[PDB]
Amino acid sequence: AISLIAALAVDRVIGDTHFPDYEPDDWESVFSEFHDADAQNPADLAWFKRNTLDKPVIMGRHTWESIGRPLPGRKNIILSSQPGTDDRVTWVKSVDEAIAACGDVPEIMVIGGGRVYEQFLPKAQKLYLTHIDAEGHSYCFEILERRLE
Ligand SMILES: NC(=O)c1ccc[n+]([C@@H]2O[C@H](COP(=O)([O-])OP(=O)(O)OC[C@H]3O[C@@H](n4cnc5c(N)ncnc54)[C@H](OP(=O)(O)O)[C@@H]3O)[C@@H](O)[C@H]2O)c1
Ligand SMILES: [Cl-]
Repeated sequence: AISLIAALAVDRVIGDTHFPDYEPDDWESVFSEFHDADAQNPADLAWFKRNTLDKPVIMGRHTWESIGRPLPGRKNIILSSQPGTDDRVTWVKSVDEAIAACGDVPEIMVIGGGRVYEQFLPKAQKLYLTHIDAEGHSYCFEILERRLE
């Protein structure tokens, strides 16, 4: 199913480019790991790497341009209305085409940005979240699963 992964600050002001406001009543916390706040804490990246391991990643063009090189050993799927500008990754012109390009896999990872997260959140089954404190440090990694009726 579809999963989102994101890093969220505690007192965030949510506009269009941000991870959406999600309804806590609709999400079950299934894993929570708290840790010491450390500057440039290396575990932040390791968390992303572990959780995206060997899964297709979908991202919007802005996010693609902020990263700039393909995440290795992952099909990298970039959403853009325009023809692609990097032959190392897969380019698609709609959400449906992005899902289609992933094939039959156990899990699809959406890695941002705000416009892309907003379109995929309503179809998502899991969230992988890094919670960030008032001076920009992670303090907790969390996995949530969507609550079904
Ligand atoms: N909290 C987190 O962990 C996290 C993670 C990653 C990124 N981010 C933030 O997200 C920011 C980017 O957010 P963003 O909203 O500006 O951009 P974004 O979602 O990365 O990219 C938006 C671009 O993707 C393409 N796109 C999106 N939906 C589409 C659709 N349905 N059909 C076709 N193309 C589509 C469009 O590209 P064209 O203009 O080419 O048509 C659009 O301009 C970054 O600056 C970063 O700071 C946060
Ligand atoms: Cl939600």
